[PDB]
Amino acid sequence: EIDPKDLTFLKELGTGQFGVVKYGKWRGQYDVAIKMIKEGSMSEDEFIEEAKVMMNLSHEKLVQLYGVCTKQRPIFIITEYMANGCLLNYLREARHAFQTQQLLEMCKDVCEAMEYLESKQFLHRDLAARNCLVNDQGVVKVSDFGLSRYVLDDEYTSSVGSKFPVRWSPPEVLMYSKFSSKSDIWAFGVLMWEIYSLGKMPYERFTNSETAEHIAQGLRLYRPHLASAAVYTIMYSCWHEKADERPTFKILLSNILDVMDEE
Ligand SMILES: Cc1c(NC(=O)c2ccc(N3CCCCC3)cc2)cccc1-c1cn(C)c(=O)c(Nc2ccc(C(=O)N3CCN(C)CC3)cc2)n1
Repeated sequence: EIDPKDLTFLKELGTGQFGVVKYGKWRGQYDVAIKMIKEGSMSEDEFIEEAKVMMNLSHEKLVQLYGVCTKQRPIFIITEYMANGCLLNYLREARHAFQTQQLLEMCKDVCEAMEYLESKQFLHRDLAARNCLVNDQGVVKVSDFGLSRYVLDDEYTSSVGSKFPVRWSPPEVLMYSKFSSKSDIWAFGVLMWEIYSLGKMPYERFTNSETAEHIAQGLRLYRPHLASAAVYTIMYSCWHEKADERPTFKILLSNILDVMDEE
């Protein structure tokens, strides 16, 4: 529990699923981002109880939760500050003119965070470039892991909703609501595709409906130009029709390191 007296709001960073997000200072020294939770957007009591578990989740490649302000409405979620914002927008800026080695490093950053979460049996459920952030040193970190469970918007949580992550979901999620470590694995493969295609929308010429049909037929995303045979094999391995044939994040990390050494 952070005392709100220790927080200074400085600028607005934008709006997400839970409302306004601000940049500020913690104890007059530390850069922070602060979610101001819009009343009605979150299952607040449930979040508050889980907050402890999530505060114990500490990894260099996870956006660090610093604390909460819950003795007030609206409640605050105080986190690490990531100066360069959203990985998706970051990818779409042509000026960065990324080398492929830099692209693979983004993949490795995320894979490292996901391996940690996997070892803690903790699912993200909404892994995508939009939900990764970039700090001042170009380091990519995974944001809002596990927070999907507290969203009240039916357009987001329902498979047929307009905001559901259809293009990042394996067939068994869309057809059966079968969520597992292997559904996070699938989404990671799609994230790799996002990175290597420099922020293109997956299945960019299809609707959400057509995408579901496509992956049910055993068909998959094409190799991004910038991805080698080896890089494509890795992301593709994440998209095996049988969930238990998909790799673990530990195996993926090993494969990424291999490619780094080889290419
Ligand atoms: C994270 C974030 C959001 N989005 C959400 O809050 C949200 C997203 C999904 C969601 N769902 C439900 C739960 C499961 C996942 C899906 C719920 C909430 C909105 C606005 C800012 C930040 C933000 C945060 N943090 C922790 C930051 O550090 C940060 N930093 C920024 C830094 C710079 C910019 C910026 O303005 N630019 C423009 C100039 N460029 C040079 C740099 C980037 C923006 C954000 N922004």
